Amino acid sequence: KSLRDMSWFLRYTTYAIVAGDPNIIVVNTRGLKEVIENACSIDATIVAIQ
Amino acid sequence: MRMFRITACVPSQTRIRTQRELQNTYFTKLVPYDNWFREQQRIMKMGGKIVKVELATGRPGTNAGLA
Amino acid sequence: SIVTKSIVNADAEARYLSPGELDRIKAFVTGGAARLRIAETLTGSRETIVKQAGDRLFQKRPDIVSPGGNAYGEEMTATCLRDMDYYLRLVTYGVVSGDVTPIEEIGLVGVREMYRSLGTPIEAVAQSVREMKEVASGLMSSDDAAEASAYFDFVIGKMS
Amino acid sequence: SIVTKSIVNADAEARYLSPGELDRIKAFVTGGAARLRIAETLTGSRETIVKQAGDRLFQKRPDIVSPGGNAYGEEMTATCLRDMDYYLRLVTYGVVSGDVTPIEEIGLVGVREMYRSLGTPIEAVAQSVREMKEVASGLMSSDDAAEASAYFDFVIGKMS
Amino acid sequence: SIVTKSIVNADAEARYLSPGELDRIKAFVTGGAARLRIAETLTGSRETIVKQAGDRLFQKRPDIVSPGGNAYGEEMTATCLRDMDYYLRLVTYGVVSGDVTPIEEIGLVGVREMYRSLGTPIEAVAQSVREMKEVASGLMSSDDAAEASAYFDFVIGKMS
Amino acid sequence: SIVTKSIVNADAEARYLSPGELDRIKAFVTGGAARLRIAETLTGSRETIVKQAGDRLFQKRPDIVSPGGNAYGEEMTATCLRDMDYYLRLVTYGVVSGDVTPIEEIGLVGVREMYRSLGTPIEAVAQSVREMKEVASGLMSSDDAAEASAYFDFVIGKMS
Amino acid sequence: MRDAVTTLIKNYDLTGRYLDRNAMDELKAYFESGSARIAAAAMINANSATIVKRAAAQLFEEIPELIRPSGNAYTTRRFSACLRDMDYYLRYASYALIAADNNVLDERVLQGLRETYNSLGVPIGPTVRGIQIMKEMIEAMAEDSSLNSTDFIASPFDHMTRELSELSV
Amino acid sequence: PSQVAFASGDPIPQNVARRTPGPSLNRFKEMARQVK
Amino acid sequence: MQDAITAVINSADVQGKYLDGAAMDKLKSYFASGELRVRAASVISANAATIVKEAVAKSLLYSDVTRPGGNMYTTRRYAACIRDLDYYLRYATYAMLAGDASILDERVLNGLKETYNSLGVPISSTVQAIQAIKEVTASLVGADAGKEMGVYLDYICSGLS
Amino acid sequence: MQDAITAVINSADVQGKYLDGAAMDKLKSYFASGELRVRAASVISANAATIVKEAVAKSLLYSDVTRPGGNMYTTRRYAACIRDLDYYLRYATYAMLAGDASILDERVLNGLKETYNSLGVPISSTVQAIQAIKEVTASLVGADAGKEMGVYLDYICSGLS
Amino acid sequence: MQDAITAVINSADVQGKYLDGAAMDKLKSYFASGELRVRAASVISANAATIVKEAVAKSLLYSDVTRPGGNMYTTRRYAACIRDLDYYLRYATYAMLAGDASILDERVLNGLKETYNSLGVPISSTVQAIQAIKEVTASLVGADAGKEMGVYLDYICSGLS
Amino acid sequence: MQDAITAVINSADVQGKYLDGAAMDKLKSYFASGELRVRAASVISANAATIVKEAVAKSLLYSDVTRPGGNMYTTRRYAACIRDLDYYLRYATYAMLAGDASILDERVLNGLKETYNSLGVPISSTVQAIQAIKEVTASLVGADAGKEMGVYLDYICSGLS
Ligand SMILES: *[C@@H](C)[C@H]1/C(=C/c2[nH]c(/C=C3N=C(/C=C4\NC(=O)C(CC)=C4C)C(C)=C\3CCC(=O)O)c(CCC(=O)O)c2C)NC(=O)[C@@H]1C
Ligand SMILES: *[C@@H](C)[C@H]1/C(=C/c2[nH]c(/C=C3N=C(/C=C4\NC(=O)C(CC)=C4C)C(C)=C\3CCC(=O)O)c(CCC(=O)O)c2C)NC(=O)[C@@H]1C
Ligand SMILES: *[C@H](C)[C@H]1/C(=C/c2[nH]c(/C=C3N=C(/C=C4\NC(=O)C(CC)=C4C)C(C)=C\3CCC(=O)O)c(CCC(=O)O)c2C)NC(=O)[C@@H]1C
Ligand SMILES: *[C@H](C)[C@H]1/C(=C/c2[nH]c(/C=C3N=C(/C=C4\NC(=O)C(CC)=C4C)C(C)=C\3CCC(=O)O)c(CCC(=O)O)c2C)NC(=O)[C@@H]1C
Ligand SMILES: *[C@H](C)[C@H]1/C(=C/c2[nH]c(/C=C3N=C(/C=C4\NC(=O)C(CC)=C4C)C(C)=C\3CCC(=O)O)c(CCC(=O)O)c2C)NC(=O)[C@@H]1C
Ligand SMILES: *[C@H](C)[C@H]1/C(=C/c2[nH]c(/C=C3N=C(/C=C4\NC(=O)C(CC)=C4C)C(C)=C\3CCC(=O)O)c(CCC(=O)O)c2C)NC(=O)[C@@H]1C
Ligand SMILES: *[C@H](C)[C@H]1/C(=C/c2[nH]c(/C=C3N=C(/C=C4\NC(=O)C(CC)=C4C)C(C)=C\3CCC(=O)O)c(CCC(=O)O)c2C)NC(=O)[C@@H]1C
Ligand SMILES: *[C@H](C)[C@H]1/C(=C/c2[nH]c(/C=C3N=C(/C=C4\NC(=O)C(CC)=C4C)C(C)=C\3CCC(=O)O)c(CCC(=O)O)c2C)NC(=O)[C@@H]1C
Ligand SMILES: *[C@H](C)[C@H]1/C(=C/c2[nH]c(/C=C3N=C(/C=C4\NC(=O)C(CC)=C4C)C(C)=C\3CCC(=O)O)c(CCC(=O)O)c2C)NC(=O)[C@@H]1C
Repeated sequence: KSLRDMSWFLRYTTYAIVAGDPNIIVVNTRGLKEVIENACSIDATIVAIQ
Repeated sequence: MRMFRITACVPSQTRIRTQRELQNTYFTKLVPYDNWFREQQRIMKMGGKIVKVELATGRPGTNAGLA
Repeated sequence: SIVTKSIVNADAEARYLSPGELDRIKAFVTGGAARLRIAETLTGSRETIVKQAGDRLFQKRPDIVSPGGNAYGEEMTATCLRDMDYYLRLVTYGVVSGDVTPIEEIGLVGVREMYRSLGTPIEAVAQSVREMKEVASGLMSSDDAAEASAYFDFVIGKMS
Repeated sequence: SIVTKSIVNADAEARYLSPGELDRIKAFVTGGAARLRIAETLTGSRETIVKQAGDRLFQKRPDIVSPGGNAYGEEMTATCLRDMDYYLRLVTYGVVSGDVTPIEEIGLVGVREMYRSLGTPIEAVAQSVREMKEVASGLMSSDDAAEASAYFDFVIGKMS
Repeated sequence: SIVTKSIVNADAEARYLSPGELDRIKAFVTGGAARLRIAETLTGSRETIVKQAGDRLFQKRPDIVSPGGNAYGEEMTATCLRDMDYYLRLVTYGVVSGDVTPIEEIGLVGVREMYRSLGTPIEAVAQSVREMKEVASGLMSSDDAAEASAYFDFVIGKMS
Repeated sequence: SIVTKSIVNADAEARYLSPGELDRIKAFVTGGAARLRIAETLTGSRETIVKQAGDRLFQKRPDIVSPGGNAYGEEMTATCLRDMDYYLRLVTYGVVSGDVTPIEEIGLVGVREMYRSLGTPIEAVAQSVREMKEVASGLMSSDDAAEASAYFDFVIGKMS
Repeated sequence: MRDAVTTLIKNYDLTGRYLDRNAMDELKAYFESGSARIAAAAMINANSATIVKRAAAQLFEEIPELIRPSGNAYTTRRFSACLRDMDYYLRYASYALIAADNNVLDERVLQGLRETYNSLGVPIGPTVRGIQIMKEMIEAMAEDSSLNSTDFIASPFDHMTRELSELSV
Repeated sequence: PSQVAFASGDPIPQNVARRTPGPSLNRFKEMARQVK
Repeated sequence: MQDAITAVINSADVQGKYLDGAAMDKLKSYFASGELRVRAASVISANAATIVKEAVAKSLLYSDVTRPGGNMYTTRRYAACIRDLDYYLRYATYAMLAGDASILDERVLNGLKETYNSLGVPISSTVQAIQAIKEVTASLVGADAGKEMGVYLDYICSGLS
Repeated sequence: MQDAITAVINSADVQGKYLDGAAMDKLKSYFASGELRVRAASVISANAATIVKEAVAKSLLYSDVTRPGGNMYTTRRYAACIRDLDYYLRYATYAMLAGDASILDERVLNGLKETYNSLGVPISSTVQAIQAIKEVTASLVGADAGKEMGVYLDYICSGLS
Repeated sequence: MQDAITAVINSADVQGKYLDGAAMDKLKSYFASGELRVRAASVISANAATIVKEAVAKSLLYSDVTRPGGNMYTTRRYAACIRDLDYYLRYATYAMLAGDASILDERVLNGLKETYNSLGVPISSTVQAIQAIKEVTASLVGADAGKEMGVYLDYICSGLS
Repeated sequence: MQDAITAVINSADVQGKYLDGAAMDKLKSYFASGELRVRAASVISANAATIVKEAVAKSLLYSDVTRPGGNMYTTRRYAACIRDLDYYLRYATYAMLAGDASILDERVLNGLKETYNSLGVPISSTVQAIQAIKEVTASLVGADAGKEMGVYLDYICSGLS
């Protein structure tokens, strides 16, 4: 799940680069913290995308 | 198409029909080849006795051109 | 034939032959020389087409030639090649008739439940007729290969 | 047209187009230029055929323009030539379409009831259409007129 | 179920249920505990019946797992075994219901044109359900294997 | 009902049921036995309540039953007693439901327009319901009489 | 919107009947079951977020293609919409548990549900599987807790699956 | 100029793959692996 | 149509899994009720015409409906009303045997209101006739099986509503 | 229906072989004759009604056949004979286009001699009508085309006679 | 229905005039485009079942539609969906041959939206199926024929939506 | 709605993979055509009254549609037809610059057939108006931009027909 989330983050980053609008990133990352923090480390995600 | 000249008699089993029923009791007919199987099965599950059947049109052993 | 279909259509409508189908009979009766050229080419070269098409079918789908398949053994592969000879003969009958009614009245009606009973995959039969069509089109002239391949891929479409 | 007739037949048998009907559509597509030339000549000269065939009709059947006739009168002869122009336009439509179903749909279904209500002799209208095909055959080249007279022939067969 | 089938027949004849089918519904609700015992038998043996039946199918027809086959590959064999579990579930539903309607409304009507799109051999799926029948009779008791074999044989008859 | 009002009030602001609504529904459930007793004695004495209240109504308002009145005649008198029985049945429905919305939905929307079309004095219908209230309140305990007279006075307020 | 009392009153009003002993027995049974219905609804009031979260965490493992690409629960927007749908279903199931009648489910859940789900491509089978997962969780939690009557819990979810589900046989 | 023709030009075909069995058939994939 | 058994099989089939324990409990409940359902169906199937006779005598006879000007006046309309009450009794017996009202939803209530409105059939009078059928059937068979019949008879009434 | 082309195909199929040169020569003969067949069919369709009317007018009109006491007296019998002659002309045109008389043997010569013997239709008068039709078509469509039309015409005349 | 030729003829007949120059130009355009349409129809008639096969494998297999509870779970539902795809492909071939989408209005799109709405059929899933049909057809049939088939299948999708 | 970029990203998202080999080609073709498509939009938006003027003058004026008894007789109907042609030109510009006809599907073709069949607007005359639009735009903007507008204008024409 973590590996496909990382590859999916990079995939949607490239898709937003192509689209020219970060709206896809905003929609698909705005509410993600509460669902992802139950079984995955939120600081590890921050350092990962960093 | 090749046709069947058939002759059969079908009796009534359920009702005593008070109208004239000889023409649809005993009849000689011309049925098509593709409909002959279902026509024979229809009258033969109905319960009639077929007395005669021939090929009115066409020839036996026709590989092509029977239509 | 095309003339047979025109006659039975005019008889079913209870009328004389229409101008369009009369012109079709005239153009077919002029182009019959080219149609018989396609016919004599196919009859002269019939054996190499079915041999190459059977070999290409066998390498494409080896489950037929595999044990447990529909044609296991040399006599059953020869029976499959004989069926391909029958289909090529029906294609020649179609291109000399100018219409697909000989292929209907010999080798198209009931063929699905025929190969259902035999256990033969009719999609693999369609693949065999595709191989026959492409080897024949590679062999003979392209302007005539289009006319032959129209009847070939009608046979393919009815197989599939 | 012939395309619509072939599509209707293929839908009636719930199948795709047979290669014979594909060949008939292909040949109609290739040979439509001659039909366009025929229709162009007819619409260019469309008053001349009606003029000469109306003259020949009033010669051969003067009972039509005799008193007590259907087309007795100036306005009645005008409506006569109007019907001739209608049938000429329908013949141009049929020549363009390559099949006679537009002629049948516009001016050959119910024509008997229409002219029976109008009191018009249907065999005399057939004579007028035959004289139109005579004038058109005189006006056109031999093969083009021989091809274009068959739509007139279907009109003659339906009306007489 | 048997109740729905009896009500459908009585409604088709426009009558009430006769004491015969009333006695069969009586016998059915008495034997409900038994037919549920075959139901939990097949539910517990879900991952085993189709395991041995798929093994016997693959050793009997190696063209299925051969290259070019319908079920070549790990993914296609997994889909095949999913179809095995689907049909075993349908046979479980049938022996639960006491009538073949829950079998035939889900997995038997249109199955031929369902599998001709996928190229799946109908006789091979029939042989698969045969091996399901023998494995179920192998690890299930005799007379209840005869009752389950009735519905298995209905699957065989409607499929092949 | 009270359950319906609480669920509707929760659902309008899109949340689950509040503790206040749970306490209200609990009070409704605990008072259900007393409400069922009130409805039971009303439907047990439904004939004598209508009889005595109709007698008191026709003594207090002879104009509605004198000739020229709306209810003059035995058929119209029986229809008036039927209307009184209808409203007593709706009162029992409201007593069961714990609120006034069945009486409102069945017999108190458009009642003024209906009785204006009928020509009936709506104040005399309200007097009839008031006599039903007095007769029914004389047939129960004091708290039960007050609880039923709440729904009765709702009908009084809707009629006048 | 109708509860059990309202639908019994409507059924008797249609025939124009006073409430007889059978109607009194039905209302009596509803009134003694009402305490258990209140207890079950107050139970699922507390745990509702955990119920919908574990329902998603079971449904997306029974059918894992919902969270793979080309599944309808792929993105987190679709994930939050699906969890909001499950919260809707649990809220109206609480309403039907209180009302003891499924007319609230019919009127406010099911009358356009196939229309919306076919319009937006939303599957119905995984949805009713999530309904039954929620039903099994509430039944297990009621069996674990001190609930004397647990038979009525399965009724609104089974009604929702029967109404929404495509007719197989 | 003639690079206006995006839609009116020759279309670029996409590479669209056939759908495969998914993770709901992991049990049957393991079953087929032990079948081999 | 769906009975309880086909409803359980449908609910499991659209999930794609086998019957779990709750399905077994529902089936055993239906098999427990099946004895009473078969006995009640046998009694109704025997005394089918007597129930319709008693209900027509109770609710429809000697009224304005069967008087001239009413819709049960003409004897073809009387025989049609008898046939309709036999329809309701037979399909209510079917729904009792199935334990579900899907048969009534599919063949009985399918446009019955539109049919009766186009014919001019009195909805209130036929609802009272079905009520008389319910009372006569509950008197004939018993409290529990009469209540079971009355559930589907009231379902037919509420479909007519 | 059997034509020249389908006759070639069937004569190949009875032994199962392909098309040889012997079957090729008659097919080339049919392809050579087909243009004349289409031209003759176009002329016959152009004058289909007038041939029948003119042959009827100069063959049997004002005679004992159409006189009272004759078979063709009544307007119904007259219209039946006109329909029969139009059918003979159209089906002989079909045979001329197809290149074989199997269409005549399969559609016209199927139980017609016994029908005419039962109905008392004059065989000699139908022979004279067929000969009048044949000579009018031979005068109209040409010498060789008229003779090839008359081959099928006197074949069906001998079949009906 | 009508093709491009009959559309021009019907427009000129409604106007009441002969074929002018622009009508001749449109006819010449259709006669220019006819050969590609004929060979495209031959290709699609060759690959009729296979286009449907790879399209449904491209879009709908191993998805929620074919999973239990979806609208393509049972075999009769799968057969009906394959039947619908065959209907759409055949009528799109007919519209491609005619050069007009009138047959899609007359035969297909006249009541199919209400039919699918009554049936519960997911029109989004059918739209994705017809997009897969577009892709597989344009893969096999070429470029301009792919454009024509895509236009008519997008017309079918627009009628569905 | 969606455009070519959204279609590419949606297809790659359904696949779950990146923009590997042909999505990049479609995007670079779109961005290569984009500046000239914007220039064509500038020309059309600047001259937009002239295109509908020459289109109505070329195709629909001096006809049965504009004379009494026609669907463009009254001034309200004429101004509505002018506004409809402006709608067609503007939404064709929208689809031409988006690179996808989804805007035409969701805001034009969703209800155009039903509003024209309810109103009585001649479909063939509307098609001729849009054809006059597409040749006027091809003359006024260029051959390549004329074809890039004309594919969407012919999509609207196919939606009409
Ligand atoms: C003198 C009046 C001015 C003049 C007129 C002029 N008009 C046109 C063209 C048209 N005008 C109309 C108007 C109507 N048709 C109706 O049915 C009604 C309501 C009753 C109106 C108002 C129409 C339809 C046309 C088009 C012709 C057609 O029938 O299709 C023109 C021609 C312009 C052109 O470019 O063709 C002219 C010249 N012009 C003036 O300058 C005078 C002030
Ligand atoms: C020339 C184009 C033809 C013509 C047209 C005509 N149109 C109308 C009126 C309407 N057109 C529409 C259509 C749309 N509205 C939208 O918002 C959109 C998408 C952006 C479209 C496509 C509608 C809704 C109407 C009715 C109300 C309105 O004016 O918008 C009319 C008038 C009908 C009447 O009798 O009033 C006409 C005449 N008619 C022709 O003959 C030309 C072929
Ligand atoms: C009674 C005088 C003798 C006799 C009777 C008998 N009849 C039948 C059955 C049939 N009778 C007919 C006759 C006719 N149908 C018509 O339409 C007409 C003209 C109006 C006539 C004369 C027919 C067709 C039947 C077949 C059945 C039917 O009803 O259509 C039977 C046989 C009944 C059966 O098949 O089981 C018998 C025995 N036999 C005698 O011994 C009496 C002296
Ligand atoms: C295994 C015994 C044989 C085999 C099977 C096989 N099947 C498929 C694909 C499908 N089969 C079905 C059939 C059903 N789905 C149902 O829900 C039911 C009833 C409960 C049935 C009968 C379906 C729908 C598919 C499509 C896959 C999907 O579910 O979306 C395949 C795969 C073919 C492919 O192209 O992927 C295979 C291999 N093949 C054999 O040779 C064995 C004899
Ligand atoms: C922990 C370091 C990593 C991690 C693991 C993880 N992921 C999930 C499940 C989900 N991940 C997502 C994420 C996304 N939604 C989007 O729209 C996008 C692109 C912008 C992403 C990346 C979602 C929605 C889920 C839930 C769906 C599912 O169940 O798979 C889990 C499971 C959570 C749980 O079991 O409660 C875990 C443990 N996620 C990270 O970002 C780190 C890389
Ligand atoms: C007298 C010759 C016999 C007889 C009669 C009898 N009839 C009834 C009851 C009813 N009969 C009818 C019939 C009709 N209604 C119509 O409109 C017409 C045609 C114009 C007919 C023939 C009806 C409707 C009834 C029901 C009465 C009602 O209006 O509700 C009875 C009463 C049976 C009962 O149980 O009440 C009787 C006694 N009985 C005989 O023995 C004579 C042979
Ligand atoms: C006079 C009112 C109209 C008219 C007459 C006309 N008649 C004929 C010739 C024939 N008419 C018939 C029809 C009949 N057969 C019958 O049995 C009966 C009575 C029941 C009739 C009316 C027949 C058979 C002939 C042919 C005569 C024969 O015996 O062969 C003609 C000659 C046609 C020709 O081409 O020579 C004519 C002119 N014509 C009119 O204009 C008057 C309105
Ligand atoms: C005309 C040359 C001479 C002649 C003809 C005549 N024919 C009939 C009536 C019928 N003839 C047939 C036979 C056919 N059926 C077919 O399908 C075909 C073409 C393949 C034929 C030829 C039929 C069915 C009839 C109708 C039978 C009936 O009477 O209902 C008649 C009428 C006989 C009568 O009794 O009415 C006549 C007179 N006889 C002559 O004298 C003309 C010279
Ligand atoms: C396949 C793309 C998707 C889909 C299809 C589906 N359709 C049905 C059932 C029917 N579809 C029709 C439609 C038509 N009527 C026509 O006249 C024509 C041709 C012009 C069509 C295409 C009809 C009438 C039916 C009803 C047939 C019937 O009564 O069985 C089903 C079956 C649903 C069922 O049987 O309950 C299905 C599954 N649905 C999908 O999910 C696929 C994505």
